[PDB]
Amino acid sequence: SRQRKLEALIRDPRSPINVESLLDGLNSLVLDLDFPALRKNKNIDNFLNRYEKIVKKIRGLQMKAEDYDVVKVIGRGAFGEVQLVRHKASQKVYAMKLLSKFEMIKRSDSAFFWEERDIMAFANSPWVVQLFYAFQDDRYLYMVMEYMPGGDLVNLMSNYDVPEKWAKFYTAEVVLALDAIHSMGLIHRDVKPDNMLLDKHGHLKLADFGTCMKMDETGMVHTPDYISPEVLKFYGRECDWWSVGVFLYEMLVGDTPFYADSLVGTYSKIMDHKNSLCFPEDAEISKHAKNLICAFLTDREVRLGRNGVEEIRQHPFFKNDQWHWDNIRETAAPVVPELSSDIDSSNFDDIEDVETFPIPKAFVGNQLPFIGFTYYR
Amino acid sequence: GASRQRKLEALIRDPRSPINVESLLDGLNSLVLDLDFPALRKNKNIDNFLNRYEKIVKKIRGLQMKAEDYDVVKVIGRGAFGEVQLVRHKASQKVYAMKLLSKFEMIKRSDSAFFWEERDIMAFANSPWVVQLFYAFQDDRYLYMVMEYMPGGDLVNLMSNYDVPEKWAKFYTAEVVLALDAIHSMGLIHRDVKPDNMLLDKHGHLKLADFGTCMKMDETGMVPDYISPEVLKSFYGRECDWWSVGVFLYEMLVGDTPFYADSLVGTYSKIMDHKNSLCFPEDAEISKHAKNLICAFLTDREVRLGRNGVEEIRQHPFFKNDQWHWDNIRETAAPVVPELSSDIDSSNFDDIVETFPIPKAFVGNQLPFIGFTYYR
Ligand SMILES: COc1cccc(CNC(=O)c2ccc3c(c2)OCc2cnccc2-3)c1
Ligand SMILES: COc1cccc(CNC(=O)c2ccc3c(c2)OCc2cnccc2-3)c1
Ligand SMILES: [Cl-]
Repeated sequence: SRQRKLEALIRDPRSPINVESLLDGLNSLVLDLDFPALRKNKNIDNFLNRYEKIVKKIRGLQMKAEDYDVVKVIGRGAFGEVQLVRHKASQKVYAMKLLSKFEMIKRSDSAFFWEERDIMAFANSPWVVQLFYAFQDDRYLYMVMEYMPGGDLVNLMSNYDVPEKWAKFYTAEVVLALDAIHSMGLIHRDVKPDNMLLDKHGHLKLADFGTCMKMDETGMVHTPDYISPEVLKFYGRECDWWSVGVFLYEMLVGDTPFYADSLVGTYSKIMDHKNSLCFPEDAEISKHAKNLICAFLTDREVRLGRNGVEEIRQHPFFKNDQWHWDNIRETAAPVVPELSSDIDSSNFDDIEDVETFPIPKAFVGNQLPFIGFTYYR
Repeated sequence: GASRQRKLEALIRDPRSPINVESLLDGLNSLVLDLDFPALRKNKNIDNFLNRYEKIVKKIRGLQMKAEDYDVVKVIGRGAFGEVQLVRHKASQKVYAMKLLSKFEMIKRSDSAFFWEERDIMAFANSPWVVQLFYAFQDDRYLYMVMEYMPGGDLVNLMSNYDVPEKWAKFYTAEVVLALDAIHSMGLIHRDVKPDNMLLDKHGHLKLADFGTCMKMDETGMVPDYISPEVLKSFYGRECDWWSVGVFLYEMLVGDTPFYADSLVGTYSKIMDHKNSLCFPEDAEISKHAKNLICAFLTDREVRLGRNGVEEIRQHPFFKNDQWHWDNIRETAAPVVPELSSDIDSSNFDDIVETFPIPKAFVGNQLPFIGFTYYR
């Protein structure tokens, strides 16, 4: 039936015409028309009068920023911040990412959040931070995610001298996490320890999917210290595997392989990786660890990971007496976080602390790029 | 928390709700229609939104009810903003009457709100006295209302083919009285009761149609040939519909309207002067009870029959008969039962476009029609 086919489209949570997206369309239409200049048009003024009471009722019922208490700012980004929040009714703690609609439109970057929201909402993977809710108001997009109290791998590296047994565990967990992202047809493009978070048990999850891109049928897609040579000079999955080599080097050596005083010096060192990569003589690194770093830090054509993840899995570096690839996330992590409460943000450094869209004379549609963002798990 | 999500889901499930799924799909369709113009697509916000919703909106347009699902058999009615066609649904092969309303003419002639009560009365009355609406759909040019076809025609047609005896006039007046009481009970005043809007079903029984003038009454009960004097001298009560019933009973029995004149102004002058202009011709075959009932309706609003409710009308001596009771009249044999040769026989009906300009900026011509779609 045509009515059955149409009702199936609205029930689908991945559908652009689900009830949440249809409510976004109505909310956005009201937001973009409720201006004194536009209200001079009888069509616009009468429509706003008809939908005024129901839209105000809907606004009070739907999820909003006022349903959460902001505890602390635990992160900052180009377009907003990440807050540690507590839901006022349920008393449950989450991490909430905010994205400024004004900054996203002004800096012509207003489409990256679709894949970010979808990866977190629909991955169903223990390696990806879960999104519970996605909602919005006139100024921001909000993403309510699981809070990772263990902090990131930048914080871990600065508080510990990482032994090779630990480095082996974290690299293996990054490998499985990137294999999960790659299996969903995506390339991360920003693999760095700042985006590798640890949960309450010390296990890894990836976060910040703002650079993720869906790869085409060929498996292709059209940060200075972690950027690969091919992006500096049309990239595939092995672009993410470069960053894993840089990460394993930073963990074992204590410094980045292509560190330099200037940004141009660092770029020059990455282009010259065939001669600029060298392990310090004091370095306490095994032959297998140097071999694995070197297999990742090569030109894209011969790089480890180009032919999937099976070649990475069988590398001799990963041989150990604690875990297997099928059970690594259910074994004891090297560092188990010592938390004093559900809002303990001691594994996060303190963050140091406004503009709106101009009132329009004619219809501009600033809310239109955000229709369909709302999602409730 | 979950109470908020329950309250919100109840609002969308409600078929009377302005935010039901049909209304939410109208909002998306209208937004796409009002933005898909080359001039507006210069704006990146508009162009990118239309690119995102292009495939899904085309899919929705093919699945949703459209004029192409019906075969037009004949035009059986005409009106200010459109026409009523006798149509056949292509898939089910079922016959309906479909009223069309031009969005362009309704906007141009600043009359774009009357259809809300009309659609609601027909969709939700659940009364044998009101024409039933099955579907309400719309495209870029028209609003459509798919209703049950009344093959018996209207009472204008009945009056021109028959010399109506008083026993028949009693039956049709009693059915109009019950039909009006049903509308009054729903909190509405018709304001245009006339035999053109009184239709007969396949069995010869009455149903009212054309609810374009209906208005919801306040807590106080307040809001040419058939209009009351108080309506002409312009707040109206339900007794302005009872005036129309007196005019109808007079036309049925006498053969002419009580305030007929060659011109519209002549008719208006006669209605204002009803105290002296109303007179029964000496050759009119009418009883004393029939004249008394017509006179009780054709008075000033203050003393008019039906002002204090329908009970006073029901107990009038004119309605005394040995054929029906008020509780069963619609289940007794009608005076004239239609003889139809097929499901598209329209023998009881006499035989019977400017578009919006392409805009340079957002005008929102589809906005007044959001929420019209309804599927029974
Ligand atoms: C482009 O505009 C922005 C705006 C705001 C932040 C970012 C980058 N930062 C992030 O995206 C980010 C950072 C930390 C977390 C996170 C995401 O989600 C999971 C999570 C759980 N527990 C603790 C922390 C996190 C980018
Ligand atoms: C103000 O713009 C318009 C536009 C079009 C028509 C009218 C007046 N006409 C009507 O509203 C109307 C309503 C229902 C029926 C009808 C006419 O005649 C035939 C018929 C047969 N079977 C069932 C129902 C009907 C007014
Ligand atoms: Cl009786």
